[PDB]
Amino acid sequence: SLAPEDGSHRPAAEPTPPGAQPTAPGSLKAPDTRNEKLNSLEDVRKGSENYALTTNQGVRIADDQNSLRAGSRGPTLLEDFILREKITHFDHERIPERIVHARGSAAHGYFQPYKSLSDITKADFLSDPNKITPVFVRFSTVQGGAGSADTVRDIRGFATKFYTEEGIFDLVGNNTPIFFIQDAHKFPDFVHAVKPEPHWAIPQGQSAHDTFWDYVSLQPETLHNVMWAMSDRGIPRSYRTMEGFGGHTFRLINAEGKATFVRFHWKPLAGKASLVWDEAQKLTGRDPDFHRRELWEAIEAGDFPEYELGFQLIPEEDEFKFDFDLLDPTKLIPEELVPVQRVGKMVLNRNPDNFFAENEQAAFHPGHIVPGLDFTNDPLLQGRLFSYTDTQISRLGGPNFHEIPINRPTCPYHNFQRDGMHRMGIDTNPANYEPNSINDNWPRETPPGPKRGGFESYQERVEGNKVRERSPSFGEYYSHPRLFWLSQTPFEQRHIVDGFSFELSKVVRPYIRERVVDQLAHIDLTLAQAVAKNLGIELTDDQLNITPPPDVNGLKKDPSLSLYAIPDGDVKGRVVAILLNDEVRSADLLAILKALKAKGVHAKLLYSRMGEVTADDGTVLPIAATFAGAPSLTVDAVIVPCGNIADIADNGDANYYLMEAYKHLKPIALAGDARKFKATIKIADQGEEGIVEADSADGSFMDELLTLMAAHRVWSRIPKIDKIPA
Amino acid sequence: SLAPEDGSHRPAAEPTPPGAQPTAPGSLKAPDTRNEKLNSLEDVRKGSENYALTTNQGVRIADDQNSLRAGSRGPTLLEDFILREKITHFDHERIPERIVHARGSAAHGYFQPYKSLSDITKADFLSDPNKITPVFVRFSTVQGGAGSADTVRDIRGFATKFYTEEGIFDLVGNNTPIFFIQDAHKFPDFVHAVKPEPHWAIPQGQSAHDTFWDYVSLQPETLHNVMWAMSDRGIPRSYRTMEGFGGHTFRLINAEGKATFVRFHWKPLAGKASLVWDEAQKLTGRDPDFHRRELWEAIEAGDFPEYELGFQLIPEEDEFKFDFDLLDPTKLIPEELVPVQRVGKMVLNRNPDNFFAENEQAAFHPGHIVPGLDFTNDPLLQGRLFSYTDTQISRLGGPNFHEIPINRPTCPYHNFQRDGMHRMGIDTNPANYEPNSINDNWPRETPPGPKRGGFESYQERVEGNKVRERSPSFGEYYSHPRLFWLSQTPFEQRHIVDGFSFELSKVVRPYIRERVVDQLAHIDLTLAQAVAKNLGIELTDDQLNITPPPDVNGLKKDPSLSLYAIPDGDVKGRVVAILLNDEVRSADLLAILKALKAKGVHAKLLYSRMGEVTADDGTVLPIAATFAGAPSLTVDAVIVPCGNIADIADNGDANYYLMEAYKHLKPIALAGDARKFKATIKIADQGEEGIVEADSADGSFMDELLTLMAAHRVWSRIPKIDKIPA
Ligand code: HDD
Ligand code: HDD
Repeated sequence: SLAPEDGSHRPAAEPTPPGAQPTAPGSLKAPDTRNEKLNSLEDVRKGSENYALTTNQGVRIADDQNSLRAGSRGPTLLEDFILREKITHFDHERIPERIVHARGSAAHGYFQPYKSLSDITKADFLSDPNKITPVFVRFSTVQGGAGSADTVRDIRGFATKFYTEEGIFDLVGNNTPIFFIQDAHKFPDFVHAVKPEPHWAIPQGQSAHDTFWDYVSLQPETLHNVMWAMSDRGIPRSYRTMEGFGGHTFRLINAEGKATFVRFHWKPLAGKASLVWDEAQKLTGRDPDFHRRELWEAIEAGDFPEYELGFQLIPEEDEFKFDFDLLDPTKLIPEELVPVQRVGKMVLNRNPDNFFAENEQAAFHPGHIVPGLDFTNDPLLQGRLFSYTDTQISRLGGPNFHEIPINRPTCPYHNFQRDGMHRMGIDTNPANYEPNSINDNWPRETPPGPKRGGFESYQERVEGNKVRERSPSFGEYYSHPRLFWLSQTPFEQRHIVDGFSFELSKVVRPYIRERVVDQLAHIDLTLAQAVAKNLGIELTDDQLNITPPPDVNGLKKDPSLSLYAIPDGDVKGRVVAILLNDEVRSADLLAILKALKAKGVHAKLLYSRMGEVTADDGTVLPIAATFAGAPSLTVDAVIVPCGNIADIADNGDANYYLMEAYKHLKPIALAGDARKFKATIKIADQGEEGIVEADSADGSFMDELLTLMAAHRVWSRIPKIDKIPA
Repeated sequence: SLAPEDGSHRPAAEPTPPGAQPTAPGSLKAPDTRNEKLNSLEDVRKGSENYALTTNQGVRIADDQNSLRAGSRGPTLLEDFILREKITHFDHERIPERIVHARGSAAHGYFQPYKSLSDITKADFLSDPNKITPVFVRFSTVQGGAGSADTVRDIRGFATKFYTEEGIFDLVGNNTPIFFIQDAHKFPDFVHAVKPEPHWAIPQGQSAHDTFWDYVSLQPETLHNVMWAMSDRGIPRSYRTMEGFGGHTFRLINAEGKATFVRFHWKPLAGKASLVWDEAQKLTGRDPDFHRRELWEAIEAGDFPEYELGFQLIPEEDEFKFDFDLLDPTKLIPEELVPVQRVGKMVLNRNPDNFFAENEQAAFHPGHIVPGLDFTNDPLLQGRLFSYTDTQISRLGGPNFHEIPINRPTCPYHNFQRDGMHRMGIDTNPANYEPNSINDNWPRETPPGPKRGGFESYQERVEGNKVRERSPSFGEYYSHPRLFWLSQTPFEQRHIVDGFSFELSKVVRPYIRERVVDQLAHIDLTLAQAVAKNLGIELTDDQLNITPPPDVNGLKKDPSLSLYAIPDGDVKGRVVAILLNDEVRSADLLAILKALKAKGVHAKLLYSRMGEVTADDGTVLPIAATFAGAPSLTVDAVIVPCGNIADIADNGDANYYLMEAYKHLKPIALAGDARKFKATIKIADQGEEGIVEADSADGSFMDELLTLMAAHRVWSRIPKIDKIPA
């Protein structure tokens, strides 16, 4: 026995806040969180306690410390099959990572509609509010490898596998409502331009390099998604606080065969929230697993990620009613024109047991649809349907990837397909072909119908010549970027400016920066001028004179495009650093933690060393991390309670803690003598909005703090931060 | 016709300093650099200028912007083979990364021995000082994925492929002289313990988590290499400024049949230099590609990485003359007892053309030896021999990985092996077996001999029973960690204490921190008490009385174990930040640059925006990066010239640049009114060692600054940094 006497090696199997317990495989953490998919995985879950260590062939190992050798200082013998099996498995552990979205973090959960959608779709999983569909959701970045950092500036993926009674439906979306390019044929070109450059494989997790900006400068269709990426959309605070979108127009098909154009949305019930660039970038170094950690910890704490599924619905007769093409995936559908109808809720409530087996091996593919859904001619979606099947043949080693446990349907699957590498299913059917008489033609085709019917494509009319040609209706590149720009708040606009400015400064060939600045002048002159000024570029007369693109169907903005214009901040699951001293006023701390608890806000108690400190009244306070070990980057606000403030007053790390949080626009609260830290961040005696201060941490001081936290960041502080050396 | 008219898209094909030009593929950057291996790759190099865009079957493509569809808004057609070939290739770009050492950066070079070593080895590549051997060297971290960050704390790999006239020899070493474990059977245990934990795949690039320290606390044999990893050896400044070691005892075999034991060494001719922890961590965020970029840029500049091959040589009859077992890979051979004999020089002087083709596909394996070398019974080496062949079968797709161009021998290779996936060689031999008469038994066996002879193993005596048993002579864990500790300077000991303290503070289960502290108590009490204090742990009276381990063969220390005890700095290839203002005194700048050029030191000119500023006298100064864009982390020293200081005096970023460099112990030089910045880093009027100051940059402001850079960092500043909030 190697475990400690007191059992402190094993985390409690009950929900606990971030950092109170060691994290654990989801079935050991939350053994009674069940869904039909989790239950069906029980046939392959393997335990460990009380079992003998064995080879893979079931032979018990006596000595797992030593190779077999001739003499105890002799050569290793070829007949050591225990060593070789163990080393062979190790030698072959890795499989190819995903071509794109290789970095991702996943969890199990469930979906339930708010109401029957049978009027617009025959999809069985939307037929009844009491129908619960298990899901497995993987969130991801796009550019970086599986080992890259989470808080990069990038698009994020948001892929949901629905295990429905009528097939797996995979909704494979991103956190912006469009993509960079129009036609799938260009996907390898765009992806090669953004990925590490081929001679030296730099940079990882970054669009901030010559080839990306070269491609963008030569392909103005990219400008819309580039605006999204350069805004704070590209740096979410958490996968829980970002939107999701299918990107493409798909179709719903009802029992009568009527088709309705649909775009899919996921609305985060924790609201929208993003980092600021300096904080995100520094966070890639301080914790490159920050989002992966934050997701896994939210679920272990019972702060389940929740999203509302939304449909923007457009009748078939309305295909041509907008001044952009519905099938152009570089164009969004403003919610002011077509509202998002809220259709159901998805809740992510259990982490995987084994990351490699369930997350790394999961296969999501937008061609995985079910009766009641169909495709459109969107030329980016069309070519996707080829790729997500093809790519699995090397990534997951052959065509039986659907037999990998996480990928298996929970509903029946039977057909005449046979063999392939690592074939699991042993078919007993005398027939492997149809039509057959020898098994009475089973399994049999099923006619399309209102429920449990076979899949039939919507009989869309196709008229034209075989051509490699972009639709003329796709040839407008500037008006959606502008609509997005005009819908941002002024501080969101300034961060977009800073995102282009920072990125372009890392482009080595100056003519690329100039060409990009030209494209910005086609979108908005104020934007183009602001970025030009940060690059030392002067706009020419021609450029000052470029007529702005037209409004989108008469819209001069749509506030649903902003992260922050319409407040939807939720503090549950956020985190505050509390900076301790060696004699904390226990009364400040009691009230603080009580008020945070009431709102579901977590706390990490921080000090200049590990172990514990003792409060004025003798309460022993355990330390979660040092100031340097858990930087302000990792929290949403900072409180400094009263006590022996002299203990920390001269600590560089504790002062810097506050400077960093201040620079990144986080709320700061200072009680009693903690107000002496106002000097480090240059706050006037009379105080400032976003700095909470009081003689003690009374009820009012906490309400003020928690109000600021609901608004996420103190945007009004931005003009004070450039004087601050941090 | 998309290139700019002025040709500025194309990097100058001649040596230029970091940042002056875009980087490029080696064969375009340095077309005149050659060696035998680079010449032999010529048949697979593919050009591009003036060629048509084609399919892989050579069919010219007319439209590479669109898929083939029925009507320009219609569905994509299955008959578009140009689209499917291009997506198919993209879909299968990725191959499995290396189980360990997945993150690495590589270059071509050559090796030449100083003199014939024929008296001690018949290895052809060591036989003649005129004999030049091409090499390809890949440096790496160990734990993180291929997309993880460079400046992590980790062991580093240093692998060299020698393309000799008698076979490929791979010398597959690391940057410390030992390993964590004794027997290869445990390799998957240790590697699993250090790698991201299996439920959630966290943390990347870091040993700072519970499973690593649980294994260490249960396996004291690990403590030697842990000491190294926790010292500044764990965070080198550059692959150019670290040592390399083969780790194991191997044999040399001369023409007479005499065996001599040998341990391999690489000495960096640029000297030994490491980062400090806070700087290394933050740098994984600001530039996760910093070592890869630095290596590529040094070679493009002509600062070729150079290393001296050295041997520690022990006669067979001295096998048992030490306090430790020569075969135990957790033990080092102190240079005090067995000096390193210099053998030859290696220069890395060309970057690859394609990172994937040459770096990612390169296969190094220490079983690749040549006649004149042989193995020993080291039980970690012994097991390695199995792994590096086996692992290539999945990583590189089959047994023909030696035909991938980078892996090919430059010397003849002929045998009776056939077939296998992606077989390139087309064999014309009528025979595929021997003995044969039908091809007169060719290719033929060759007897061993003084040169050009067949491989024969040295006839070592083996005697004992078939056992899975550790040699008792390996059962001593603490003496080498202690010898390591006592050989370090007091500031190096401080950094070791801080590395244990930081990592252990991230271990969630406290009993594990306590168990590790109990292990440090067996090594050295001062070390153990200093880590304990940082962790709030108190040593027991029993722990305080642990007798220290014996010295190693009479040694109370060995200064060759310290990075810094014996100065060996070299400033060539280092970089200085120069913080500009809008009216720079140009006499200061001429003097600065002239002095830096004279020592081969680079400079990057930084401002608050990109573009240019104009000096007092109309000299236009191009700006390389912004203060935020190229942080102090990325440079070795900072110089602030005189001019309009009021321009930058209240710029937060400019002040913080100096505070960050100050904290990280970098030399800082201030001229004239730039002395105003002394207030931000809290320097007294009369000055301090490590801050160079004067009315103007002369003559001997530059000699002082450069003397400080030669010493690398200002260690004496350490007591001052805790105060500073940065
Ligand atoms: C034809 C090329 C192509 C096209 C144009 C796109 N994708 Fe894709 N995508 C792939 C080809 C691909 C892929 C190579 O097939 C991936 C990588 C590995 C895999 O399993 O699928 C993938 C992965 C992938 C993932 C990760 C799924 C996972 O977590 O495993 C997401 C979320 C998206 N894609 C989303 C999108 C969106 C929203 C797109 C446009 C609206 C888009 N992709 C266009
Ligand atoms: C028995 C397993 C085993 C053991 C005990 C070791 N290695 Fe290893 N090593 C492997 C099994 C392995 C490997 C799985 O075979 C790798 C990864 C994939 C590859 O091509 O080789 C590898 C890669 C690898 C690399 C990277 C090569 C490259 O750049 O591609 C280096 C530098 C080392 N190792 C160095 C060492 C050192 C100095 C060791 C002890 C002194 C050591 N390894 C012990």
